[PDB]
Amino acid sequence: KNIDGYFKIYSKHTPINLVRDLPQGFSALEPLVDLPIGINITRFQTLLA
Amino acid sequence: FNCYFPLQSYGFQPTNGVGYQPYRVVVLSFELLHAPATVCGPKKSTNLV
Repeated sequence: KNIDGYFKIYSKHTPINLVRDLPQGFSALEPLVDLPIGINITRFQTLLA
Repeated sequence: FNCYFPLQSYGFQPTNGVGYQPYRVVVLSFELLHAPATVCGPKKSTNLV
């Protein structure tokens, strides 16, 4: 997300045994980094390998 | 004739007068833009009670 020119990230990593779709459970994400960038972001792209 | 090379070299020798002695100048340009502020002065952090 980007709010008031401050881009924020919330990261959570937990192991799960999954096949397709998603598991059923509750999760609370935690801060990762704060990036006072302040640029307009209208779109994004996922980079793969 | 009527054609010259604009760049000229500064004569530098230790025997030159103090007035013409080379001086290294560092010019700091302070500009406040619409972007957020980062660089700030030092801190204090006095004793705790």
